[PDB]
Amino acid sequence: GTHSHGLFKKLGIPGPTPLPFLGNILSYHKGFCMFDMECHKKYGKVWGFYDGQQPVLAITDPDMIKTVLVKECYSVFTNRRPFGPVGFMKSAISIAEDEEWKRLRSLLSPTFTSGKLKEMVPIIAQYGDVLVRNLRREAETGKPVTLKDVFGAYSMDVITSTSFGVNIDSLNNPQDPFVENTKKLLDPFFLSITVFPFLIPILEVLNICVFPREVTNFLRKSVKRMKESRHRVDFLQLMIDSQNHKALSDLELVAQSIIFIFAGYETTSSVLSFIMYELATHPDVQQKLQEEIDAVLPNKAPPTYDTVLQMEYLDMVVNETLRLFPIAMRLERVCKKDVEINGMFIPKGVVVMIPSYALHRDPKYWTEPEKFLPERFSKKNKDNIDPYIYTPFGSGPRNCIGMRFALMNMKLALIRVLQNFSFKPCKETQIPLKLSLGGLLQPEKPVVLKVESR
Amino acid sequence: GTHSHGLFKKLGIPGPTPLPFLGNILSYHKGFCMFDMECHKKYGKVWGFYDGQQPVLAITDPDMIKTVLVKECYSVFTNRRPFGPVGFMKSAISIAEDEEWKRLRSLLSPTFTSGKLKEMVPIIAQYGDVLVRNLRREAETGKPVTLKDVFGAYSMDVITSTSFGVNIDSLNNPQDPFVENTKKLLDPFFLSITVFPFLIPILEVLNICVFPREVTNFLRKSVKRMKESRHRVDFLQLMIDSQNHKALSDLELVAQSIIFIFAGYETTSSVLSFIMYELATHPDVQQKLQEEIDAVLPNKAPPTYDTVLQMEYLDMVVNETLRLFPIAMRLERVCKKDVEINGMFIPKGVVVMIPSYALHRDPKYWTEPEKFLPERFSKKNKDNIDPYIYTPFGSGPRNCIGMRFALMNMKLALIRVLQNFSFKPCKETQIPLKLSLGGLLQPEKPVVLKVESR
Ligand code: HEM
Ligand code: HEM
Repeated sequence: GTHSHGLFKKLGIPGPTPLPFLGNILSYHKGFCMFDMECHKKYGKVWGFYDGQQPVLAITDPDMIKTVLVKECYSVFTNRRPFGPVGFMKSAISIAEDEEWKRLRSLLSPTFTSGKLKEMVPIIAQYGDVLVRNLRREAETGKPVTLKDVFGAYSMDVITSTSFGVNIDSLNNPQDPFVENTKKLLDPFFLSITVFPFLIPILEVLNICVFPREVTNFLRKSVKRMKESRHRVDFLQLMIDSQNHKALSDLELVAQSIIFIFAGYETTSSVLSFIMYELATHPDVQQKLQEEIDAVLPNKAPPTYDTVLQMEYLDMVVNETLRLFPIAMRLERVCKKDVEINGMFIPKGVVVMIPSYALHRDPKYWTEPEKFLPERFSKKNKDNIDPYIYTPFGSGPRNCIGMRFALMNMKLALIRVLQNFSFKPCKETQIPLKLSLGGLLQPEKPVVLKVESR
Repeated sequence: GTHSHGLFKKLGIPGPTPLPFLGNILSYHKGFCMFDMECHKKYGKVWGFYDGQQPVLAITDPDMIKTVLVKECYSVFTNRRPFGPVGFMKSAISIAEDEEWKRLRSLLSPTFTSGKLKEMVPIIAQYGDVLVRNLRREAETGKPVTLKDVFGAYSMDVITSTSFGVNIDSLNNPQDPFVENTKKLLDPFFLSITVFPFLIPILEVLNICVFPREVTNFLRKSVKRMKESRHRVDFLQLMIDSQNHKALSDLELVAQSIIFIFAGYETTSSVLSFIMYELATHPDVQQKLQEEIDAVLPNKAPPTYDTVLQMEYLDMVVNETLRLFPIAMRLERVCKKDVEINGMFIPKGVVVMIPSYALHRDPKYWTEPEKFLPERFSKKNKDNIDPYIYTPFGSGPRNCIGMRFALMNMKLALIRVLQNFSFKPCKETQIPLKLSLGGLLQPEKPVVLKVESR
């Protein structure tokens, strides 16, 4: 009942009063983010609450954040909170724990170097052209456009060709066998889990594998097919070459490819939607970005790896968007052993949590946090931003391994789209933007905007 | 179903074919010991089987046994198999794991030194006299005696005064408040657990604490009472003094005292019964032991610590009994990480098992294993006994911490009993002795013998 609910009272840590069995989960009615900001505003730098019986400790002090994410990663704060009915996804790098995660991180780290990324941009760029070609049609109809569907088809085009070498236009090919199987995904089951964490083992024995055994065996056979028939430059080849610590197994290969698919579709499509909202509701910013793009890329020259990393205002626009909308919302680590960090006893089993969304909007570090102002990230003001307040990709050894790939993928899309189109709010546009009430950082209403052709 | 049942086939390890869900548990119909001997006789030095979905690897090679118990204890084979609905018993030394066990083992190790044991023998000896005084009555009735009840009352007399300083004659005081609460214990639930290990978490959330919340709070209040009112020489005082790593908590104190109670009652009473059976069915041995006792202890002098450790034939009789009847039956360790030991890959999560009972009766190391022959442990033949075949108290850092205390407690009882009585088989005596068909090493029928007075 209230088994471990006396933990934060005994340590003298403040926080909302938990209910028996439920803990503080009813306080999620306003959203993960609004709960984090309220607890921040009403308790200060550190507070605690309970996801059911699971005690969660929020910290907002930069030095303590650095200690948890960097200084004591391998020793105390190595793993994230487990775990829904896992299946074979236990071998996924973002799921793996302790030395198995360390093994996977080192086997996959060379795959995300700038050298391998630079070799992926000619393929990624090919679907930027496909993107504008499908945008040209939906724009000439002369009526608002749902960016979630055009960026979604784009994001899937990129991940299918970067993960396996499958080159298909998703929007105009409604059902390639690969496209549909990848679209087979995916509340309130997620809150049932945190309040019934003891029922997770039962889902394993019931053969209730979270992923459909059809799509799972489809990818596992698609990969082993691909393995057989096989100078390719996709994530699969980069992982097959690393098989010739201890090399990756074939099932471990499927697990990582599944992760990248999940990693790319939700994030990049949603962040591209947030950027286009901000660009459309701040026309002066949209114009300055297009003027910069036309400068480095004359007469709509194709963007390359080197020309992308040269665009400073583009990087300022991406970073300021990722401040207002950090899609991960939270950072989490489990405390492996009793530790004292920066004058504070953290007992074993506690989940330490960094409220990224709340920190990106705290008036202590940001002037007028609610306004979209790219000038915060100019070279002049970039220096006074604490890299442990602003953590859109986490930090430390377990930060986002695909950060460079995601920034490069989104910028290549933004450049090609802004070279050809302008974006204005229409009447269906939700202004101001409201965030979804659920447990994901996405717009409450799908972003709809006017698209004109240059 | 057969989720992990393909493990030993993939590694080329032999063993009985498992059934879906059940594994090899139906093969326990003859007993843990008969299953171990059959698998030993039918597979050689190493085999495997499944307790439900849990793979168990048996090993019988002495070098491999030394590597698992001693050489790689801290690194690979530190913990035992978990765990029924545990409750606060997670802080018990025999339940604790990894560094928490190491902490408890070092805090409790000084309590079991020979110095502290030597200070406990005047108290232990007091109830040896109480033992014969209750044996004198049940013998003068002139009819067979159930040793389980006289050794049981003796064993409880010893553990109550050694763990807390409570000095009561249990047999003639049917219900002292302490005696009854300790007697509140304790199939087929145990086999349900191994075939439904995923239902163990549900027993925790249902507040189904394995131990009655009445006796649990009784001891916890009995100890905290004892703590308050308090030159005493019991296990509690030795643990209270150690509170003045990090010192033991009050609830940790209750957890260890509960363990010693469980450790002493079942074992010592049952081993004393086995010894008296063997003494009664081998009168020549019983006479030679009494002749030795009368030599070192003239005219029935009281046994002391130094006079006990001087008796060689007594130690030979105890050791030969513990060979035929090793009450722990098995030794078990969980493999923490992938390891290679003595030319063999042991994957993570496997339970490595030493079949002590089967090794103590293997014709490879023992001539005529089924016969009770104390001469195997004479100084002449003691040298050629491998300390990893004969493991009545385990071995390595996690062996029986109370071995010296148990040997001293049983010998003090044997000496005082043999100074006064002789033991012959009666008609109710089960000859030959049969072992219980369940999952405990105890006689199938209670041992009943004739008792005469010297
Ligand atoms: C806008 C896009 C993205 C954002 C904002 C983002 C952000 C994040 C964040 C905040 C974390 C947690 C880091 C931590 O806990 O400290 C993370 C982890 C991770 N991300 Fe991303 N991510 C993005 C896209 C991607 C992509 C495209 C990939 C791969 C193709 C990827 C792969 C991963 C992996 C594997 C991890 C876990 C690494 C580990 O546990 O060792 N992410 N990401
Ligand atoms: C005839 C009597 C006894 C026998 C044959 C016996 C045998 C054993 C065996 C075989 C083990 C397992 C060792 C291993 O896994 O390697 C063990 C463990 C243990 N025994 Fe005993 N035992 C006896 C009595 C006692 C008594 C009287 C106590 C305490 C008062 C005790 C306390 C313990 C503890 C605490 C452990 C676990 C130690 C740890 O996990 O670190 N035992 N015993």
